[PDB]
Amino acid sequence: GNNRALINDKLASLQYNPKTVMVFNGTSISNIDLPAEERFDDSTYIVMTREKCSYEADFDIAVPSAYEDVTYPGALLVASNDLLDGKPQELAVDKDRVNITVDLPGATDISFKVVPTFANVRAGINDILSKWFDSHGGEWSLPANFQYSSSLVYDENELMLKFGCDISYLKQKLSIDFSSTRAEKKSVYLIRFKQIFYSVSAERPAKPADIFAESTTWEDLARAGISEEHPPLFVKNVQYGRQIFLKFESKLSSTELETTIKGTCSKDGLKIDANASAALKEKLSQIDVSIVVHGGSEAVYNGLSLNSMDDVQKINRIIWDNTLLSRTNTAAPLNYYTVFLKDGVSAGVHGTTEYVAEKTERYSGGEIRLEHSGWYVARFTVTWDEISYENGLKVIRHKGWEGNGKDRTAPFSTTIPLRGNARNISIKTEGCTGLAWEWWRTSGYKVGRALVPLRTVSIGGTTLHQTFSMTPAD
Amino acid sequence: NNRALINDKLASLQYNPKTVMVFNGTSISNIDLPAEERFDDSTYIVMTREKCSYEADFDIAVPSAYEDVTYPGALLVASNDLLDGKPQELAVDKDRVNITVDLPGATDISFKVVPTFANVRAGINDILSKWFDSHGGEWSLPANFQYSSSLVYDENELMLKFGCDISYLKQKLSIDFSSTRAEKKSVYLIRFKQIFYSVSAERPAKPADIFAESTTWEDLARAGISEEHPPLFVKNVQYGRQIFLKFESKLSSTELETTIKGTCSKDGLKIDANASAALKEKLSQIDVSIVVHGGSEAVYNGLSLNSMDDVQKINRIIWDNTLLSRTNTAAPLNYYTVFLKDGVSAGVHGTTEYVAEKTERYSGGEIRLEHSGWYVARFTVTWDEISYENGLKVIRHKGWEGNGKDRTAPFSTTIPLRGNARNISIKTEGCTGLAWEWWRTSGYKVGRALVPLRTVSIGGTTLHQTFSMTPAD
Repeated sequence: GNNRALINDKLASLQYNPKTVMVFNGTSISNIDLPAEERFDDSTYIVMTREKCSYEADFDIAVPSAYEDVTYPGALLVASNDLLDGKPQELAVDKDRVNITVDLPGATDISFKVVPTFANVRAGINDILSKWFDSHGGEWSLPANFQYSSSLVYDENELMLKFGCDISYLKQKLSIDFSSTRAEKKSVYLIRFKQIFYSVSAERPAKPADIFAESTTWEDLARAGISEEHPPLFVKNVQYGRQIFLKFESKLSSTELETTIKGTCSKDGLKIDANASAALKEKLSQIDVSIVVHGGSEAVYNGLSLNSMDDVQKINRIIWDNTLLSRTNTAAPLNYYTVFLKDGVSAGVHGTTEYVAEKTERYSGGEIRLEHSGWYVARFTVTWDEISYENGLKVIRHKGWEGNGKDRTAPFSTTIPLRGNARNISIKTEGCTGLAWEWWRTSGYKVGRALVPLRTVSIGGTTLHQTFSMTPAD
Repeated sequence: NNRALINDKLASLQYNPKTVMVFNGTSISNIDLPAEERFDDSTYIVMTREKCSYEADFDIAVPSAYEDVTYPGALLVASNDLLDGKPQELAVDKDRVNITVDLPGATDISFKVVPTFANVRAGINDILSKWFDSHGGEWSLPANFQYSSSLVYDENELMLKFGCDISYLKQKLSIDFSSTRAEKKSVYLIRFKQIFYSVSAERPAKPADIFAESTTWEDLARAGISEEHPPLFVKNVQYGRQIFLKFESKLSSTELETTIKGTCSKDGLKIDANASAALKEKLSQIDVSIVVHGGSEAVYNGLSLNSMDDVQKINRIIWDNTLLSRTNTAAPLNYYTVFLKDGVSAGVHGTTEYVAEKTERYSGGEIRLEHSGWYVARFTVTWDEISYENGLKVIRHKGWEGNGKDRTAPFSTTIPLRGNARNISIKTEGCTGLAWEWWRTSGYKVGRALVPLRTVSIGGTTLHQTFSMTPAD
């Protein structure tokens, strides 16, 4: 009982700041040279603007695939930045008994006391699990009820921070490599469906040293890594369940990828249907789908397409599968929560990471049709502004139709084609009355109109009754 | 004999036409301009700045006080100072030119006299009293009408969009943009212009014909003539009336433009008597100045837009004297020049840089949660909160304090959010009492906008959970 009393004193005297001992490290971008850029796709004008952003959120710690046997409820760890990177460092010493509590929904919480070891905690969990589904028939079922998350992802750090997942696992299965992806002109959108089936918690002993066997000494802890820079931690809680990831990769722009997916996919699945779209499909055809399913079932799929109605229904089925939880069909560990052993303060961290958001806007070209059928001489004036980005400067050039002011007779009809960089259209029509005190009469003067696909201005009538109609009548 | 020699001096007087007069635009430094934010009260305001430039043809206005030297058939020394409203008179003695008055509907009636401010003015008005006498009409329609409007950043943007005389407007409207920008005021300008008639002059083929036989080449070098400063001929002058309306405000550029564009048109100002209280308080922050340049001049300061009598007064100023009459003198507006030697246009293209200021306003809002059903529910509300700090758009994920907590009916509460909240998601769950399916999701809405009021109502029973959201979407 003398060794524990030394561990308590050395623990209580171990001075460290809970907030700064582990720290998320995100991407930094350090450069303001993000000028707008432009191009044309025939009459279509495509402007791409870039903005530096950072995303801030509580960092959820995934249970790594390769360290499940070290992150079980009641495990001990040495705090280390390498825990945030998916490599938690076991604190391997002998321990005394701890209360482990399984929280299953609709059931009263059953607990059991054992020395926290992977084999002991696992057996205890699987026993309580046996009694629960050995009491719902053989072993039974849980319908899909998912938390939903979606986002474009710039790099591995935005991914980890928004989705709280094990990058290492997801890199294996979904084949995520952002150097290859940006080297091509590809963007990535990611959806996650997440369902927690049950949780398992562990109570930290009032006096912390009580977690150790009586034989363990302070000197064993220091040899394993413990110190003020690496205080000990206690796995307070692990969640178990099922997780589905959908990765959408495209050469389309970020903005067009996000818009296409946001309109065809949601928390309800994929509602993509036939007879109300046609260029949507040539977009969709450019989107490669990958899927990984983890917990319950285990599956990965690659090479699916959203044109096919039967790929869409295969996806929705994967998503809305009921899971038959049993001894032969387990749940996967998803996230775990650590507390500092010294006092029981959380070791959850905040994370920040910077990224470059790219916004693409497409502005379609258009036409102005002028038609004169009136019994008089008429002139048309058409002007507009043309937008250009030349280095980091929005250049605005006033322009004019070559025919402005010229006299026009009898049946006259022309089309003025405009590209998507034209704004601020002004149109004026005048008809010569033939009478000296009112020689030119203005039948229409529309300024500041927008470029629409087809604008038609018709004048007709006679010298003293001049008609004007514009379509659309903006 | 001086004609032989003056004519050959303009042999190949070395100058490029396009280079001898060049528009001097504003240039902006390329120091970074970061987004700026502030809050009024729960309303969130983001201000962004973009460096721009505007290019167009530069219409040269007739400067007040240089009308004596920019009449048709007058002679000028070329020079960057002309673009700035100080054209340099070339005062030598001149022969006779054919000057042609162009009245709308009239035959082009010409006369040949010695180019002089007094000569052409008398010659034009003599032609005017003749066209008026041969008409029972007191009034005729102008040859042309033009309506323009824009925000203005500095004097150069103003000169280029409007082809105005900067100096006349600076004095009459007391414009100064270094003071205006300091006080955080924005400026919207509108112009109405009527050209009643033009008055052109034909340039003789043998250019020297324009000088009396007594003037020599040395009388001209003494007037300032060079290769750097070739001679100009005022070929055509437009006469009429012009009015400027200057709208000045502590409102933002975006909001000033949007308010004026919606209450002004080529027909004048329209304010609906049934105006929203929001719209009326913005109009109450707009001060209106007016400069009228015609046969009569006038300047108005401190007009307002807050009553229909204020709007009437302004529309009456705009449309007063917009028809040519015997009693309603036209005034010179714009003038066009050729190089005396060969006759090509001395007209220049212009470019100027400015900083455009785009302001967006994001009102606050509430989410009301209501629970009426016969079961235990929990709500989950999250959003992102936007900030601009340094040059960084910062997005902080936030959650309602009450998330995940069991709620028993009746429950009601309100979550207030300010306008930097975006991307709202709301999840409502109900406990069925069945171990199979303990928790059932009854509504899950993500990526929603912050509206002034979003109501989420849940009711029903454990196995029939009802859900309504208003606005649905």
